[PDB]
Amino acid sequence: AYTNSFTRGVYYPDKVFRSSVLHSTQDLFLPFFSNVTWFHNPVLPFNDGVYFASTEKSNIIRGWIFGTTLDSKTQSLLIVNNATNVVIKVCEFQFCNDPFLDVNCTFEYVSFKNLREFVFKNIDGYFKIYSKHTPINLVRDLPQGFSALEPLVDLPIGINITRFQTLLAYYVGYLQPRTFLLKYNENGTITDAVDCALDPLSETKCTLKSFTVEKGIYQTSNFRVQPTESIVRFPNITNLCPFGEVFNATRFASVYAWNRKRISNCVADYSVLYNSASFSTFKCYGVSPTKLNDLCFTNVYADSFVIRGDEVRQIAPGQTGKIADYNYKLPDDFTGCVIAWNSNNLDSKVGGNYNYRYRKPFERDISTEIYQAGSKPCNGVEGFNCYFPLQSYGFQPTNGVGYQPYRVVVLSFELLHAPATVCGPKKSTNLVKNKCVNFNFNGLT
Amino acid sequence: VITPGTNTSNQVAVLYQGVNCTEVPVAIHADQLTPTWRVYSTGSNVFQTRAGCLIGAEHVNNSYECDIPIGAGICASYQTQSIIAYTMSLGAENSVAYSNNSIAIPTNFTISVTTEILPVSMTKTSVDCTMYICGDSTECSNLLLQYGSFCTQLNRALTGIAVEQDKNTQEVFAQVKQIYKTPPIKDFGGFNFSQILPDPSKSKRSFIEDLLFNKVTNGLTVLPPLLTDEMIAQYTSALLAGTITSGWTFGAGAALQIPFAMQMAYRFNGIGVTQNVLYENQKLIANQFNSAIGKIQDSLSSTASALGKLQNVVNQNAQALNTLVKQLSSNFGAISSVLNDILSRLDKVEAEVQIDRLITGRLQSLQTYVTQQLIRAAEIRASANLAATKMSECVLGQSKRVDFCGKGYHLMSFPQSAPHGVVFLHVTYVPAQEKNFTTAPAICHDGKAHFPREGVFVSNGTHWFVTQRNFYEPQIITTDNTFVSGNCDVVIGIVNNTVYDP
Amino acid sequence: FNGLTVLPPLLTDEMIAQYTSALLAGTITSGWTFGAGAALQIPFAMQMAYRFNGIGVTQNVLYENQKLIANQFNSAIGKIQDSLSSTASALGKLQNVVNQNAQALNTLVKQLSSNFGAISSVLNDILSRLDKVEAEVQ
Amino acid sequence: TMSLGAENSVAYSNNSIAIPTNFTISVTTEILPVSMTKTSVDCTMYICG
Amino acid sequence: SALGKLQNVVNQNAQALNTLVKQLSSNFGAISSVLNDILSRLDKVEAEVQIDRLITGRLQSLQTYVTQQLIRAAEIRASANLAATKMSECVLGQSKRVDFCGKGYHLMSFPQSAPHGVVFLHVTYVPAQEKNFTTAPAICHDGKAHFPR
Amino acid sequence: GTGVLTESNKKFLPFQQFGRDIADTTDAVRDPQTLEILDITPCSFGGVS
Ligand SMILES: *[C@@H]1O[C@H](CO)[C@@H](O[C@@H]2O[C@H](CO)[C@@H](O)[C@H](O)[C@H]2NC(C)=O)[C@H](O)[C@H]1NC(C)=O
Ligand SMILES: *[C@@H]1O[C@H](CO)[C@@H](O[C@@H]2O[C@H](CO)[C@@H](O)[C@H](O)[C@H]2NC(C)=O)[C@H](O)[C@H]1NC(C)=O
Ligand SMILES: *[C@@H]1O[C@H](CO)[C@@H](O[C@@H]2O[C@H](CO)[C@@H](O)[C@H](O)[C@H]2NC(C)=O)[C@H](O)[C@H]1NC(C)=O
Ligand SMILES: *[C@@H]1O[C@H](CO)[C@@H](O[C@@H]2O[C@H](CO)[C@@H](O)[C@H](O)[C@H]2NC(C)=O)[C@H](O)[C@H]1NC(C)=O
Ligand SMILES: *[C@@H]1O[C@H](CO)[C@@H](O[C@@H]2O[C@H](CO)[C@@H](O)[C@H](O)[C@H]2NC(C)=O)[C@H](O)[C@H]1NC(C)=O
Ligand SMILES: *[C@@H]1O[C@H](CO)[C@@H](O[C@@H]2O[C@H](CO)[C@@H](O)[C@H](O)[C@H]2NC(C)=O)[C@H](O)[C@H]1NC(C)=O
Ligand SMILES: *[C@@H]1O[C@H](CO)[C@@H](O)[C@H](O)[C@H]1NC(C)=O
Ligand SMILES: *[C@@H]1O[C@H](CO)[C@@H](O)[C@H](O)[C@H]1NC(C)=O
Ligand SMILES: *[C@@H]1O[C@H](CO)[C@@H](O)[C@H](O)[C@H]1NC(C)=O
Ligand SMILES: *[C@@H]1O[C@H](CO)[C@@H](O)[C@H](O)[C@H]1NC(C)=O
Ligand SMILES: *[C@@H]1O[C@H](CO)[C@@H](O)[C@H](O)[C@H]1NC(C)=O
Ligand SMILES: *[C@@H]1O[C@H](CO)[C@@H](O)[C@H](O)[C@H]1NC(C)=O
Ligand SMILES: *[C@@H]1O[C@H](CO)[C@@H](O)[C@H](O)[C@H]1NC(C)=O
Ligand SMILES: *[C@@H]1O[C@H](CO)[C@@H](O)[C@H](O)[C@H]1NC(C)=O
Ligand SMILES: *[C@@H]1O[C@H](CO)[C@@H](O)[C@H](O)[C@H]1NC(C)=O
Ligand SMILES: *[C@@H]1O[C@H](CO)[C@@H](O)[C@H](O)[C@H]1NC(C)=O
Ligand SMILES: *[C@@H]1O[C@H](CO)[C@@H](O)[C@H](O)[C@H]1NC(C)=O
Ligand SMILES: *[C@@H]1O[C@H](CO)[C@@H](O)[C@H](O)[C@H]1NC(C)=O
Ligand SMILES: *[C@@H]1O[C@H](CO)[C@@H](O)[C@H](O)[C@H]1NC(C)=O
Ligand SMILES: *[C@@H]1O[C@H](CO)[C@@H](O)[C@H](O)[C@H]1NC(C)=O
Repeated sequence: AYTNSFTRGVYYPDKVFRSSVLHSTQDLFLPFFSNVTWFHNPVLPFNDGVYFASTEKSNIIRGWIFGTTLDSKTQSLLIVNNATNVVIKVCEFQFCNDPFLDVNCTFEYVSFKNLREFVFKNIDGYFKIYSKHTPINLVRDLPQGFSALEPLVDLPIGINITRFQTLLAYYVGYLQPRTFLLKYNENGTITDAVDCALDPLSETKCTLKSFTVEKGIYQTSNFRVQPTESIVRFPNITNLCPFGEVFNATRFASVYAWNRKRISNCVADYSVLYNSASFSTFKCYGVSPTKLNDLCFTNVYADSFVIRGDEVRQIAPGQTGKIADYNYKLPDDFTGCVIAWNSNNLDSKVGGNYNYRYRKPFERDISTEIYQAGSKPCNGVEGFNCYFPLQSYGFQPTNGVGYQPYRVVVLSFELLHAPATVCGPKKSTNLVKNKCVNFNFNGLT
Repeated sequence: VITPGTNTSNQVAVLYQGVNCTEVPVAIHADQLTPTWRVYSTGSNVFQTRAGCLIGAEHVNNSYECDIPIGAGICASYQTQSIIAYTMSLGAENSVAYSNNSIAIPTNFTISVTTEILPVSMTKTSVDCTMYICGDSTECSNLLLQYGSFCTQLNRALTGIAVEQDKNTQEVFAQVKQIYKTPPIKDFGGFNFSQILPDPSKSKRSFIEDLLFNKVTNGLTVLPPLLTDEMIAQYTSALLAGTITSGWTFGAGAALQIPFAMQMAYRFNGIGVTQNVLYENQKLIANQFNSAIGKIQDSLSSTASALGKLQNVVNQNAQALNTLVKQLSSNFGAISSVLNDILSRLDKVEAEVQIDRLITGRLQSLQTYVTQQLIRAAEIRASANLAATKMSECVLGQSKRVDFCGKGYHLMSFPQSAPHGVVFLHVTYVPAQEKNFTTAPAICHDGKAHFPREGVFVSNGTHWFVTQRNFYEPQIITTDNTFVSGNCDVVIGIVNNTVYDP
Repeated sequence: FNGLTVLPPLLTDEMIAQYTSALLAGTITSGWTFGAGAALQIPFAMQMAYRFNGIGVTQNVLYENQKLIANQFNSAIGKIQDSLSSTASALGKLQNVVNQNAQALNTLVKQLSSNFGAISSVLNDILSRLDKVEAEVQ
Repeated sequence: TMSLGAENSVAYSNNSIAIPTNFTISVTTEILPVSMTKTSVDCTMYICG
Repeated sequence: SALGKLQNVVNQNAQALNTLVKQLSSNFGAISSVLNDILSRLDKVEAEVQIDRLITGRLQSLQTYVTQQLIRAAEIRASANLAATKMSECVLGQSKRVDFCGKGYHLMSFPQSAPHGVVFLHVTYVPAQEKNFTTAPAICHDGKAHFPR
Repeated sequence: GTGVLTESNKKFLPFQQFGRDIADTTDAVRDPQTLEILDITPCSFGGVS
């Protein structure tokens, strides 16, 4: 059952004096001319905040209860105007739906031809109360016209209200986020208001910041047609990518002569990698790792090697040194992920797995030819100025972690340019035309 | 949103610019996702136009004058009531009664008085850009030093504007070499200037200057004009008193006294009306002029909307300064817009990385304000140069430039001062009550062809006369009103008559 | 279509054509008089005698040469057609106003392609590729 | 406080006129600016050196 | 001091260029205002943040100069249109527009050239040595009113 | 803030505690000990010429 709200339910939004000014604000308010629920008790949803009002003089409407359950399980609001005072408490109360007669406690406080009206909201755990009292004669509907509700209570009580009820002629409506123009008079009091969305004239009043507007034509808004649906158009590839074969291989190559596997014409679920607790690092650069399952690519390259844990700092964009410029260097704009784990449980020997060894962007020299590091022609033999280029990793079973073996896979991603070729697990929709739509073609949103 | 004005009615019509009505009430208006622009499939009626989809208005086929413009020849108005929309009419259509031997000549005239209003000066303004940007916080003031000349070239730009506004005000009003002042007697031949001369009881402005002065309504500083409103009112007094007592003569050497009726006889002789027409009609002319000044008092009392060109200068300065002050509250990406929050909450490297956003935003905001004032001041200077020209030509003289000094033939004009501007009362002669006549280019007598020395030949259908071009005054066709050239052979449309010899 | 919009003028070209007709028809039938007040009709050759006194030529010089003067004028208007039909570059003062506004808009639109130091000129790339805390820097 | 100039009661009446009996030819200089210095800045060289 | 109009047009362009040059030395929040310092002291990945501060400052400095020149050029264009008008109306003719071609009644004017400008000698007639007389608008003879031609 | 504190007649409502200009600058406050209203007036500044 329902009634018209007219222009009721505005309250002073702040403790700020303003003189003779048409101030403007955006906040939770009861929208003008909205439908208000009508009563002659039930438990009601609280939503984002409440307007409540009643015709009264008996004080049969003694107060309210608010919370999630309204009984036993939690600290919960009890409010009672007991004719001696407004009494408030927030206890873990043990009372049913009607504890009144026939007609923990983290906080507590003590203060028809008539109507009283109230607004209740909670923000940041501060529960807040606004009020007004009036005489009336037309009690047969909510009173037409305007007067401002004003604050009473503002308390950090923290309770998550979702339900409430009355305690034993009243009406209930809900606050909504809206923009208003508020007429402060030459005495510091609100005396009128405009609900800016109500009609194009209210948008015009709010555009001009005035209650009167001249004859004319005024721009208030921009119109845009909205998407009616969403579309996914993707490759219809059925094959699934070889990541087990990439990551769980018997032995990775040396860092000086690194391996690379192409991944192509398959669907890739990177959550299989990204969710895995196994990886000591998952450093992604030109793309965020959370997004990988929603993108699409022309190719993916898994470069891979085993290397000593200390040198991971050179496996980054634009770096230099023996691990980078003499083994494997990334470009400055690397679009990809560095994925690695400590592999001491497999790559470590009983004293030194010396088969793993160390010495441009995606450069590689497989040669072990002597550094002719001076004037003497070394002719394949070491000496002064004459050195074998590949130092050997001493991977024993109990090295310090910087000295342990790590297994590395670096994924480099080829962006969409040519057609979709490695792609996320997205499912293609039907195609719609001539309507406005959202669309996604191979990740092109 | 097209509106009758809330004074008159609460109905509105709405135009969706460039959009097609097959989309409009089927979109973010009506039957789709619809934030703010709440639903109606038709608000009363829907009507496509070249300007866009028009909703709520009523299409009409009568072409009225344009009340509210829409675009592409469409206008809207509130009428028997609804908002009607129509293709506008440019004006009533008049087929002029032209034929090769017919002429119309006025038999009577009306003096008219018309008001023209021009801006002359802006609010003189200057800003302490270090106080605006940093509010006396030392850490911010030290960061700002890295930007060099910016908070000094801005002051130099605003100083150029502030000095120019005194120059504009001086160039318009200071045309007069001495403070000429009015005689104690008021025998100006029947004319009554008492509404535009000084009121000595008040500041000593005229009555009409007090209407004008009534009707017009941080780190920042506002500076006074060089000349006070009391000084400007003395120059308008002097310019007016010179014009009344001495005609244009005070505009070229020293003022020469002349009786005002004889000065008006020269003004008439300047527009090709023979001066006897003035002295024979002097009481009627004075009654028309005295009446016309009264209508100006009513016009400026009846609405405040007349001074829109002056009022807009005051509004544009307020609009810009409020915007410049509000721009202090913006974040520009910083963790707070209040500088002491950043300084209290963050370590010095984290604070300076944030504060340089507020400096960057506030500096980009302050350059934007100063650039608007530089452009707006050139627009006001173009008006002040026109006002100096209007005063030089119309007030100190009698300009023959058509429609320059009000509509109709120009006689004289009176300056009156107003806030941030000037108001001219242009006095003009309009010919009013014409008759048709038959006419001919020449008259043939004893074979000699006669032409009129001044004025034109006319006939009432039985007798021929000569008369002046701007006021019907028939006279006998004599050797003294005419001159000879050639004979009847050469001229097209010549007529026979006697030409009398005294 | 890129967030740009263009609006119609208030007066359409056939309304301007009514004003240029009306000013011309007033001038031909009534001299300057339709500026100062009502259009007083006057014979057009006699209006030209009033124009000649205005430049210090005694009006009999018009009437004694009226056929010649009409021929010189009728001939001169004909040459204006040939000048305008020949030489489009005579309208440089109007064409310039078109060409400047077209290049101003095309410069404003081409600037959407500039990176400004972000990962892409296409805003939906950043929003697709980067998670929100990283995207907001770009 | 600045003076606006001398003040002067013109001797008006319904029957009095003043007529000049002599003249001065007078020469008045007027000066107007007409052009700026034609200037160009290569932004590629100004910004990036 | 009479040529203050022309000397100002020389001064304003000098102050604009001196300001535009001095701004090259400002830091704009980079570690040096001299580009070769940053290029020689830093690796490119560090240098690019510093150089982008210098680009940002020097570009906004240059936009400010060009915007002032556009507005100043419109002021001088309006003066050149006025000068071109005075030349046609005062030199090639005899103007009757009060105070346009110099104060007094206008006879003629002579142009003379000047650096960045033009100078007119306006030649004018100014009346002097007035005498008072009694006057009347008209004279009556044989009961008929006579007016002067 | 910084300013000249001054006695004032701006009649705040019982729950109102400070007040603002059109451009939102604070220009009045209640004293929380003696519950009357002060106007806040900015301390003077200007050009030395
Ligand atoms: C192609 O050959 C060149 C040598 O001719 C390789 O150059 C390497 O360049 C990096 C820096 O860019 C140096 O750190 C290395 O020392 C160079 N290698 C040698 C052996 O001197 C280049 O890497 C080769 N291209 C590819 C794709 O690897
Ligand atoms: C010229 O027009 C004026 C009005 O501008 C005429 O004066 C009016 O004449 C009628 C009687 O015909 C009177 O009732 C009015 O009171 C007069 N008005 C004024 C202001 O005096 C005048 O009669 C016309 N002159 C001629 C000769 O027709
Ligand atoms: C000049 O006209 C003014 C009005 O324009 C006359 O003064 C007004 O006269 C009426 C009627 O006597 C009064 O109601 C007003 O109060 C007067 N106003 C003022 C300011 O005095 C004035 O009498 C006329 N003077 C002459 C010489 O005719
Ligand atoms: C044309 O004008 C003439 C001169 O005013 C008119 O002739 C006079 O007419 C009156 C009677 O209306 C006589 O008393 C005069 O004696 C006539 N004067 C002469 C010199 O003849 C003539 O009537 C007018 N014609 C028309 C059609 O109005
Ligand atoms: C003007 O008067 C002359 C006579 O004084 C008219 O000339 C005569 O007109 C008749 C009739 O057309 C001819 O038969 C004669 O041969 C003409 N004589 C001459 C010398 O040309 C003349 O027609 C009159 N013009 C007008 C327009 O009325
Ligand atoms: C005035 O000059 C015009 C030309 O500008 C002369 O008109 C031409 O005269 C010749 C004969 O001399 C004809 O062949 C042409 O056809 C005429 N041109 C036109 C447009 O009609 C005119 O003759 C000169 N008049 C005098 C008095 O010398
Ligand atoms: C809700 O309000 C509208 C008017 O705003 C009214 O037409 C409608 O009947 C109301 N809803 C109910 C359930 O009455
Ligand atoms: C109201 O509440 C107080 C305690 O807060 C209690 O002492 C008092 O008796 C109550 N009064 C009534 C009339 O119920
Ligand atoms: C008060 O809180 C404690 C936990 O802090 C809880 O065990 C207890 O049940 C609460 N009191 C009541 C009356 O429920
Ligand atoms: C409020 O409810 C939310 C879940 O809806 C919960 O996360 C939050 O901790 C609750 N806060 C309090 C203070 O009870
Ligand atoms: C302000 O309130 C007082 C009483 O407190 C009243 O006398 C006065 O008229 C009011 N003024 C306005 C502008 O409301
Ligand atoms: C590697 O093998 C284990 C089982 O031995 C499996 O859980 C894991 O998913 C495999 N790795 C990948 C990348 O799938
Ligand atoms: C609307 O304004 C006009 C003046 O602009 C006024 O005449 C009219 O009385 C006003 N309408 C009403 C209903 O008062
Ligand atoms: C408006 O849209 C319809 C299709 O819905 C089209 O047929 C019509 O031509 C359009 N009208 C205009 C004026 O563009
Ligand atoms: C307008 O005129 C047309 C004919 O020109 C007619 O068909 C139409 O019904 C008229 N519309 C209105 C609203 O009068
Ligand atoms: C002049 O005469 C024509 C008819 O010849 C007539 O239509 C027109 O209305 C008349 N005009 C005046 C001003 O009397
Ligand atoms: C006036 O025009 C008509 C028609 O063109 C012509 O018959 C008549 O002779 C002309 N009269 C004069 C005086 O030009
Ligand atoms: C006119 O003035 C000149 C000097 O300008 C003087 O020499 C001459 O005598 C005067 N003539 C008369 C008639 O006053
Ligand atoms: C003209 O006469 C008046 C008195 O009628 C006198 O005040 C004035 O000084 C005289 N001027 C000259 C130049 O003689
Ligand atoms: C604070 O105490 C003083 C006296 O010590 C008293 O005058 C004042 O009114 C008190 N204010 C409040 C708000 O208690």
